[PDB]
Amino acid sequence: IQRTPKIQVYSRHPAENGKSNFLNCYVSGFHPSDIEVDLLKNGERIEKVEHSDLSFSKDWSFYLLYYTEFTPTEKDEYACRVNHVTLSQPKIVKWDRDM
Amino acid sequence: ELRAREEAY
Amino acid sequence: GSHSMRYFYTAMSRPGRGEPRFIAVGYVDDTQFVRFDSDAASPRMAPRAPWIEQEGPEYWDRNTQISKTNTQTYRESLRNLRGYYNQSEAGSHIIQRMYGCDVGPDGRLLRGYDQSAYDGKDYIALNEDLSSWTAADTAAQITQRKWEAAREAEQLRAYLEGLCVEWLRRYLENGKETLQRADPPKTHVTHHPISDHEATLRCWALGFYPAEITLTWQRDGEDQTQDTELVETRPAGDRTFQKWAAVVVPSGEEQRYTCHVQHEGLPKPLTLRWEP
Ligand code: NA
Repeated sequence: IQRTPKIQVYSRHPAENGKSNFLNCYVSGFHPSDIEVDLLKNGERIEKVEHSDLSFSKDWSFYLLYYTEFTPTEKDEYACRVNHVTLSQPKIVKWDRDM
Repeated sequence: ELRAREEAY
Repeated sequence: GSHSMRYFYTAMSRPGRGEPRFIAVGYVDDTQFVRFDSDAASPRMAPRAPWIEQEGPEYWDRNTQISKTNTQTYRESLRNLRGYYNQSEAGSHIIQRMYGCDVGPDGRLLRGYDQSAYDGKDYIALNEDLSSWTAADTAAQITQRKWEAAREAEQLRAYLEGLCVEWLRRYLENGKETLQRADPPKTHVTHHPISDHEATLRCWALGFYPAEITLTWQRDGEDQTQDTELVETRPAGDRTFQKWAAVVVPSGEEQRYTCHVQHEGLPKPLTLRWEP
């Protein structure tokens, strides 16, 4: 039995154009643990993204935080792309700047 | 501190 | 108040791609403090919180050796469980284990834990008495019989009542400026129009530690649980956490709605409303 990931895309601090921040993609609720996560800038993969050490929740589902430093601007569009055995094709979740 | 000497399943 | 120490083990087979990977991570409360990964270029127990760095070489060598031994033991266990379920050599399978202790404000053991899963489903768990087992099925009964024959529950109890609480108390003192500090949420309420009929009220909580929090919407003082969208608490990356709760409200009825925030870092619970 397999579980598909939940995905949240968000910044560490409230976003301010021109000021350095961290962009987060938090993937959780999934099983098994193999998963592919990319952070995207205007559709292109960001290089050297870091991630947390694999752990899991009380219901045994896994969670991981993928993150990178970035400086938001008005033009730039950010997203997180996730593939998992439960997904026919990769899921793209856009960074909704205003929330 | 980890638990040592675990028995296999 | 009370505190916890937990270790999380994941062992994953991968036929055709080498031997099963073993990962171990340790937490105090919601703070990770160590990690081990058998796939690392040179596997070692490694610090992940600044207050564990002061432990000496004997500590790091001892926990590294336990983790290296566990890499082998969990490979044995994966072979065994494959057999208990009559599974082929071709599939990838996962054992997960969580164990550790809770202590009260005075440092006394409140409860110990040891629980295991196979392919995401509960497999075997130590009962709260720290002396008997609950097995999920006839395969887990084989492990139970093995562990009953080895008196393994007695070994868990000795660890949980001894080393686990002793080292948790040590960690809590060495990391007291962070582990025993609760950071309150920074809060605000946003308003997102949907149509001429409705708008969304969203209550935000940012930068709090630990992760435990209560965010609720009320309408005329009555909880709106069924109507509230509650996102999963999420890590900010700087040790703190984030969460929001949202409710869809009829236009002009916004002042009937209040957001209530409870968190250990707060002097008193918060009541918030939208401020246009
Ligand atoms: Na897929």
